Amino acid sequence: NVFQTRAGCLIGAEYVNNSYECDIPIGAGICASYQTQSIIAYTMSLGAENSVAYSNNSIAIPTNFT
Amino acid sequence: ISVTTEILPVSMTKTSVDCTMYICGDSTECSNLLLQYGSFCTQLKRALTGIAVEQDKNTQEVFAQVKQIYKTPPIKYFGGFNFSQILPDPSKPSKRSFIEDLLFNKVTAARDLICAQKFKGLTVLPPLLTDEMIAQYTSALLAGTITSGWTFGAGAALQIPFAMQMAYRFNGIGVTQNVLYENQKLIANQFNSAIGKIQDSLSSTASALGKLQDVVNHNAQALNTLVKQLSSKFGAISSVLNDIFSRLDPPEAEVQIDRLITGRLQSLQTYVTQQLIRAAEIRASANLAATKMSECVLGQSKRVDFCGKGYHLMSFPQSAPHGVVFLHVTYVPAQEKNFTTAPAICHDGKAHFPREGVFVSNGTHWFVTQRNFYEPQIITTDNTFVSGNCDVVIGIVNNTVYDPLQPELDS
Amino acid sequence: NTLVKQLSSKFGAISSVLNDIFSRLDPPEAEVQIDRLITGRLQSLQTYVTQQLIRAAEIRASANLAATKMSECVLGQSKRVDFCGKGYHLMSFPQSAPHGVVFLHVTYVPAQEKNFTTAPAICHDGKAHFPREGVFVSNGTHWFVTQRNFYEPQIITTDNTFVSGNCDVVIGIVNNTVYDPLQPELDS
Repeated sequence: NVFQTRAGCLIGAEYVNNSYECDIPIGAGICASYQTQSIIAYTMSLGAENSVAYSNNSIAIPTNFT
Repeated sequence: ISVTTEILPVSMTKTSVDCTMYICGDSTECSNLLLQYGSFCTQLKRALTGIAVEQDKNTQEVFAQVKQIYKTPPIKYFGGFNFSQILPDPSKPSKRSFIEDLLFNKVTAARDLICAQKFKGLTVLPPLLTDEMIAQYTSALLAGTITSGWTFGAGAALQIPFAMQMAYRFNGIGVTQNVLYENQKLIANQFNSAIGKIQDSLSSTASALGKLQDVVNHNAQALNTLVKQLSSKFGAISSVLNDIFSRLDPPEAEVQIDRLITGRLQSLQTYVTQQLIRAAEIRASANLAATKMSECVLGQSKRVDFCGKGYHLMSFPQSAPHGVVFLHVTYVPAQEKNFTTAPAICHDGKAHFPREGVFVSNGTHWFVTQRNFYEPQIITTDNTFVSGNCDVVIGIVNNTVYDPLQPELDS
Repeated sequence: NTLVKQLSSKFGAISSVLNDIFSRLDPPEAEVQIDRLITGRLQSLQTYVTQQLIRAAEIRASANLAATKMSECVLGQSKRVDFCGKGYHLMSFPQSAPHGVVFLHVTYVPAQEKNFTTAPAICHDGKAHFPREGVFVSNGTHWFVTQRNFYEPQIITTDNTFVSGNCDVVIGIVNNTVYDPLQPELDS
């Protein structure tokens, strides 16, 4: 296959629409890995997505330690 | 309440050099002759690759410090503080803020210089992280510090109202919470005015980003001198080698070629050494920036003149071309007044020392007050402790102490 | 290894060894080849020394950082964030390794959080009450005071609260009762 990235042209890798942690950095936010029996090039995932409940009169207090 | 700006460089520009094109051009005879000098280019490639990976390591260490990406809730009330200029703006396609846009715009037929340098074997590689990812990291850090506080730097993010967070920080610097709870509106107005002044200064002044511009200028000057070195004879007949080959016989052409090769190799060596030194300095700056990010943004620092000039309250990060910008919010006293003091109070033949504050007098009476704010109170046994008689301490004075129990005995 | 391998270069001379150069050419002419070889080898060795100096400087910086970490994290307790580990620092231990040190950091991390409703101050008898070293919480029916980093509810009293001003200036104040521990024993 052929793929056009801002770092050039990539031949031999198939582009997928998922996102994983980077294994081999190619550049411009594009990384590559060996998975599935094949080589897949993907876009980096910064991390999990979270939201915090904020209001005038709410607090969170811990009840245990490690 | 004061807001101060700090600028720190983080990374550099990644470069790659092609030996054969730079030295021998498009001549095959020089290409054949070059092999005699051994392995002089694998070392150069290794050094440049090391610098290139070092830059990405620097950026990742500085910015990637949060495991989860947070978002601010749609409601934008934070106790009167605006924050609308430093939070992401969804309208623009870059998902950036006003100050970030100003900072990026601040630092900047015919053929472009980049193409001309590329056509001689000097190329620039792209960084691993785009600007959007750095913006997302900055937004996540801002959301975490606004909503959770410093709890997200040591575990899970626990929500807390902004006013109570400010009260905790005031307690940290050494002032009680009632000051904030009674001057919330004034503090919010001061913060908004300071942010507006920062806006005006950024929009007007164009010389506050010197360090990143100096980095860019140094890189440009190094490339310029490397390119200019190609047009010097080094003691030969001419710089152009085809004329040397055509004009005169091989016996002296070999000497001329050797002179040119030695000169160009020496120039490349000098360039690599200067690049190594500059990269070491940039890495030191990046380490300092990472430490500052971990100490001033994810917590409160007691160190003096580290996270701002004054008493530190908190800080905010923003991105910049090849660098980071810190907005420090700090506390400074004003409108001071003179008073008369004593070290202890001798009452009932016993010495009395304050528990938290200091003793003051306004001319006739005596009070106890906190250190960083004028708030007098009557000297009682609840805010005083006794140790020994009053004939040893130098400078003790006479007064009376109030006991909150005897009034209740008779009433 | 690369310094050793550089010895096979010719640097434009007729051979990579000296004895054959001295055993094939007259003294008037061998000088140019000897000069070329000597200059090349000197340049290689100088480059090696310079790179060694730079690497030594970096190692010195790392050693200074390790010394500071040993001074603060091990011999004492550090309040710096993310310096002696992730979390709240408790203590640390050193161990040795070939050309390096290994630090084991023992730290404290909260877990098992729970939601609560809070107010900044309590209005009682026309006066505002603020916590001393805690925070006000409520479980939907009653009110308590608890420490920040652990759950330990307690009854609001005079001993753990202080008063300043009226209750018509603080935003978010609520009405409740503050228990006086002097009258009940006085009236008994």
